[PDB]
Amino acid sequence: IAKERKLLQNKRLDLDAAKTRLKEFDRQAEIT
Amino acid sequence: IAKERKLLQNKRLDLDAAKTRLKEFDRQAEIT
Repeated sequence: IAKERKLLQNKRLDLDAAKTRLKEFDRQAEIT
Repeated sequence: IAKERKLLQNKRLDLDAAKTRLKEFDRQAEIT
């Protein structure tokens, strides 16, 4: 549980930095 | 053309590293 939430807190900022820079959050959030 | 293929060669490895790590390739590939 700690590993999956630790990787969720890693991949949430990756999703946010991906979706902000216009011109794996989902699976990690699912297991968490 | 060089900018779009340079960003395609950046985002293809991002798609591959996203899809390999189980448990924006498309738009960049489209413009390229």
